[PDB]
Amino acid sequence: LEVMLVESGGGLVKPGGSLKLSCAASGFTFSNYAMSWVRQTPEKRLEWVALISSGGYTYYPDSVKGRFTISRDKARNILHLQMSSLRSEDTAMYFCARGPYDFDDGPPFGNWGQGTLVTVSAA
Amino acid sequence: ELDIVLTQSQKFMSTSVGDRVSVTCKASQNVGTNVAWYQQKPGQSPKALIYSASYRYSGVPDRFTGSGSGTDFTLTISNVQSEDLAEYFCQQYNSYPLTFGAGTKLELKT
Amino acid sequence: GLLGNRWFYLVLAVLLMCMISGVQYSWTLYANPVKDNLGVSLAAVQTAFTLSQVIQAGSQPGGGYFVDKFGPRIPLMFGGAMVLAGWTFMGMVDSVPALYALYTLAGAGVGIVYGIAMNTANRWFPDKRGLASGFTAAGYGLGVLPFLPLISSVLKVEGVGAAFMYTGLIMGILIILIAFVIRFPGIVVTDKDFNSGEMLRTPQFWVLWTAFFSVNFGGLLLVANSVPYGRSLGLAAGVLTIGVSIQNLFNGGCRPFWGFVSDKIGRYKTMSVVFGINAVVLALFPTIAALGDVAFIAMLAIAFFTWGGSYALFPSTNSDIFGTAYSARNYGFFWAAKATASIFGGGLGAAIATNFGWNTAFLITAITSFIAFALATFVIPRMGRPVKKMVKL
Repeated sequence: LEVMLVESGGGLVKPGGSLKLSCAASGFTFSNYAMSWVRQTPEKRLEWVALISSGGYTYYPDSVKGRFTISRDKARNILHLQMSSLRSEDTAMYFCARGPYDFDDGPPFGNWGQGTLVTVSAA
Repeated sequence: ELDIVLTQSQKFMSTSVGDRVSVTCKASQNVGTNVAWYQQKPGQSPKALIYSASYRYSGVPDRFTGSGSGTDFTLTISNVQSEDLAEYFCQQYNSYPLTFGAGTKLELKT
Repeated sequence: GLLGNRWFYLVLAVLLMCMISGVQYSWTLYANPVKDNLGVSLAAVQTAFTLSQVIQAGSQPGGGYFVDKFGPRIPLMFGGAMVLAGWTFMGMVDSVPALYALYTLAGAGVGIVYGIAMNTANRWFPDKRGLASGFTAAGYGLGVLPFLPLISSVLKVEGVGAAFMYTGLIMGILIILIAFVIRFPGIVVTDKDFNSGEMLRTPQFWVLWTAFFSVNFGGLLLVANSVPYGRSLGLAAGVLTIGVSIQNLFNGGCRPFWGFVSDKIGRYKTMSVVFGINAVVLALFPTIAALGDVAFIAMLAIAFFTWGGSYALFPSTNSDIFGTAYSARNYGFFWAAKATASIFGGGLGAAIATNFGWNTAFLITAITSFIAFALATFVIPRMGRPVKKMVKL
């Protein structure tokens, strides 16, 4: 019944590198729902990063398009966010949220997970 | 510019328990009624409050209401409680890219 | 605006259609608030709507009988009073069976008034039956669109009972006031004028009936699955609102156009062309709509344009084939097809989509449209004129 979203894969990584964030989903199928990755800046500013739809079509904003790739595994209900060419701006905490139901009207981020932190700096 | 920008005038707002507050969201472009309101408590991820700029979910208290259209939106918290103090953002999903507001933090008057 | 001018009565029929469109096309707004006072969503309010749609299959034939016999005045008065007494108190009932009864009363009144408006349009324009039928069907399609936000505001602020009360009173009063005015051009039974029972003996009636039923069946799933498929693609919400508006606008506006086209060429050729294009468009809809927002909106517009024309093609065909004198009863028997289609359309579109894929669902809709196309092209033209068997004194 209850919807569960578990973010993982966050780390402390040097810029210009790769990383893979995983979102374990429970209580719903990836088919009839859309999923999104949204990160929050350490200055508490939110930037929508990626959104994969019911059919598998992906949308990215021009600021972070091309570098990041959002995908999913329907068999294991895992939302994957592949990160590459990390920049100083990419330091943020990423959350995975489920969008509207295919036959229902709603916002692109209905329920949010705990969130995982990705930091790429001089540290 | 092509990207739409939502501006919340009040970066910081001070209130008291039991009063009426309104967080305003002004859009650079017309987004109709495809606007949502989220509440981020300091230690947790954002929780969905308002969808379609007028509709709240089941389990969202009757204190929060949403109104407006076009470029002007308002989230009204009537009979504000202690737990209500948190950060509120407005997000438009009328067209890509999806954008968020600056953020309004609600704290008690010093 | 004098009495005797054909266009005055055409305008009055369009007004009646716009006044009775509220029962069918305002239901989405009232569904959730009415449910909130009552039990399960999917059961109570949706079964009430289904009963209101099904009752038309018996409502419109009897109203058409009384119209063909005693003119349209008294039957239109009765239908308006029924819509009034049903729709006004749907917000003040405390039991689910009372909601069922009142919604059935309102739906029966709506069916009667729809039949009356269609018969008035067909009688006052025997030379432009397609065009008048299309204008009336468009009025029934586009009736509530201007005041949908207003009634939404009334529901949000003043409540559900107040909104039901206002809408029911307005509809009933306006229909009854129109009932005082409308009249027919003038019973004389002719060789080509068929009785309803006599019509129920010809194979042409049943071929047209199966074509109309298949069209309505496919249309239910087309409307149910079109916009949610656009949401499943990931399109923006504004694109989806534009798509909804385009669906409504084209489903309305295609009807007078297709009526005029049928007038210029013929009923069967126009039916074949329209249904074939609709079948092809529905078969190609999932693939083409993926191309983006523009392709999605274009496919929606073309599909609904090619689907909506039946509600204008079939009434004129009925008037041409089974006689004008008894036409009101016969078109109610044709309306029984759309009433029957609503029995299954409750959750069938979503069920088929989520079970066997969007592509197969739209393929099934295209197969329904193709059944209609094949009946229009290969089956019905070869039969010729109806035979009028088993006539009784």
